[PDB]
Amino acid sequence: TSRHKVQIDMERQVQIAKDLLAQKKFLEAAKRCQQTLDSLPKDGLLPDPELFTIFAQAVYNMEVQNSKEEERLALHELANFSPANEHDDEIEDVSQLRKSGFHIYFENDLYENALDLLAQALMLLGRPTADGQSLTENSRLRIGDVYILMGDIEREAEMFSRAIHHYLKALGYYKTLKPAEQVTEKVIQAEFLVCDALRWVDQVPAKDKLKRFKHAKALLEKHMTTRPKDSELQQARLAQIQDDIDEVQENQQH
Repeated sequence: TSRHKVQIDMERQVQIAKDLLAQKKFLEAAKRCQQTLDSLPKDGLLPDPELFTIFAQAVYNMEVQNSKEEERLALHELANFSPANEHDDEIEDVSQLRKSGFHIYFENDLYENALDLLAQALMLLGRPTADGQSLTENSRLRIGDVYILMGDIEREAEMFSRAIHHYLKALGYYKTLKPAEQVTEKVIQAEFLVCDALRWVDQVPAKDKLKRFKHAKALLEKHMTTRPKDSELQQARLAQIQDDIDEVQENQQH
């Protein structure tokens, strides 16, 4: 069939785009994704979410080199440490997927563009499967990864409240994952990124900042007692969290 031929071509393009991104050839990886996306048939074949995620990374990094309200942080979100529940209102229906005109993502605001491309990655990864079962381990992992990327971009774009909210969403997704060394690394990473963004958000009271910082400090301290592979990175993170506590205790609280 055509469907198989198209499928195989798309998988090769993802690998090429992936390799181009690994080589730091960002315009080239993005163009590769864009042109592949524009030429896919519009009916009966869901594109590979990697086309969107690679495209988003590519365009984000291009901007770096060239330099509803539920998406904002709610204070109560910082006091939540639960895993992500069965439903996620931010995952759009696949009916809202862009089918053509992907050249639009080279225009205007590239940060905005990258985020919209990731919204579609989420849409694709989060699509409920026909078998009626719930999202797989791989999907939930990848969704977490997407939320971290969304957060990183929003942080870079100085949207710190949106950033923190997405880092917290990523953290919730990683917590649904079967425990493992790599899962623990991502959890710890997400906790730190929350704190790093949190230092720049003006509208969270000092008291709430301090409680989250101390939570993250305790977690990282506990992790360090296991003598993990990259102890110097974790030591660096821990040192930064202490700076965050100092900053708030001395300037912001009184």
